[PDB]
Amino acid sequence: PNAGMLQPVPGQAFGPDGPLGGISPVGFKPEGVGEDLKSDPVVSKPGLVNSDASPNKPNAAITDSAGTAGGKGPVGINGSHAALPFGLDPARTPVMGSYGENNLAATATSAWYQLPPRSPDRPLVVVSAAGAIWSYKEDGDFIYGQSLKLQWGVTGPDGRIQPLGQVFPIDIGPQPAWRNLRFPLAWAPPEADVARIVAYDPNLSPEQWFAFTPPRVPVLESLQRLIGSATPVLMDIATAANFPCQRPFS
Amino acid sequence: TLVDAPPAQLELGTATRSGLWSPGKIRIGP
Amino acid sequence: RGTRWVATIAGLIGFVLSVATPLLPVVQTTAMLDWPQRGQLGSVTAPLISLTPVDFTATVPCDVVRAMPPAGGVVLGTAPKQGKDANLQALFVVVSAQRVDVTDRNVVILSVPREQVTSPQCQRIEVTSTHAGTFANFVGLKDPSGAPLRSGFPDPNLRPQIVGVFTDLTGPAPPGLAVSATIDTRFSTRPTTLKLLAIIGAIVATVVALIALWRLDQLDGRGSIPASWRTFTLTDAVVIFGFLLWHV
Repeated sequence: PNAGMLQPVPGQAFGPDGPLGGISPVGFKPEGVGEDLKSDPVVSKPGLVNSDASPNKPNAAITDSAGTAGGKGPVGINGSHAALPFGLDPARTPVMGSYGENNLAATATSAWYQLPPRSPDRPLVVVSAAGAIWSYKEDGDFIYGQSLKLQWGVTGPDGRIQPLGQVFPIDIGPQPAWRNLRFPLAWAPPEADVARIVAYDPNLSPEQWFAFTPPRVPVLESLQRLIGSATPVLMDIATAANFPCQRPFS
Repeated sequence: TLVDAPPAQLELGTATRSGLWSPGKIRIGP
Repeated sequence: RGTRWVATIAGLIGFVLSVATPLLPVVQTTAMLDWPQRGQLGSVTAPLISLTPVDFTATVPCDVVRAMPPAGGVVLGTAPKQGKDANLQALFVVVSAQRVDVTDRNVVILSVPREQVTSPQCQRIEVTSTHAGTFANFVGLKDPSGAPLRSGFPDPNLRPQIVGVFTDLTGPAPPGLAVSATIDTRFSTRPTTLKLLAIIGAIVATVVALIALWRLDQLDGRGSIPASWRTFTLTDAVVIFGFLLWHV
């Protein structure tokens, strides 16, 4: 995921926390990520095939992905000792969050990041994030959290970027763990060649924060070209009739 | 007890209501 | 035919008088609250059982804030500052060393830098909170353009949970300071006389209707102890003993 990474537009004014902060972050700092972001316990359904939970009692289990549950690692380019998921390089990925700030209202708008030209195989803008974030889910419903928006923008004939339009993220993953928030490039107007994040956390509860990371336009490739139907794989019980070319280990 | 605080005086009174009067709903959740 | 009009009128009366009792007046007892108390500016305790009042109103003049130490203090609270979840589900008027701010259940209703309220402009801090409104209205000072520094969140689910009027202050009562809550004593009523009369009338009418129906069922030629209720059996002895033993 270090391919695109959206280098920002040159010739702007930053602070001492890099271009991800903007001009003056009120409550966002590089060392603002919690270090135990596991999950809420998932309760097991009573009768479920291929599950050895007991029928006499209600059961709850806590699982999460690999690398997306906190920890510490090498120092980045802001000075954040945070462990980044999905194989992101700390030497090239700034972080910025508001974790232990339960007295003020956090606020930060990043710099203008330069979008690549339109292409049919790069349809997405992705932002990795943790904590509690607000979004809708395909029904007009909502998930309760804080604000992160990624305004668009268009550059004129000279260096005068006109902003236009803010959008909510598409968010699917577990609540506090790291995940990718998605902004399809079909939401963008035909003239939108820059972007910028708009963060705002006014809630003072100790469990409301989001700790984002800069945007990127990923370079995707099929899973059949990645795995390749010749390497040993461990398909689970559910995901084994849908992948009939990948072979299990002998 | 956390704080040394004596109980309060309650300022009571009476009022004749009806069979359909209500002062509003009860705050049962956010 | 004289005992057929009774079973009609006394049966309709006992219906129109009994389907009309849960609509008649009652006498509610209404409690209030108002700190100070003895004019001594100390904490009190009032653990509401409904966990929430009907209204709430605080005044908090400006001299009280002007005459505080350089440290923060809590000029007015609703739960003790060191409670379990006191910032949540309570209301605070904290005066911290950099700013004054009225808070609520984890939302900042209003906040103003302290060097502005410490000026001859501000006069008081009205913190009313009722159904559909939790505004904060710092009188005096003006929002940069034209507004008189009011707040919002008309959410009706923002009334603070009250267990007292705990404060960080000591001394005689300064003029202007006034809290006032209205306790939800809606279930503690007693019936009027116009409801007791209806209850008594309904019961008397439904007794007379049944008496007339009885007197009417006897136009057949009958009216006005068997051998079963007179015998005693080993089964009865066993059942009585097994009830009396299990009761103990």
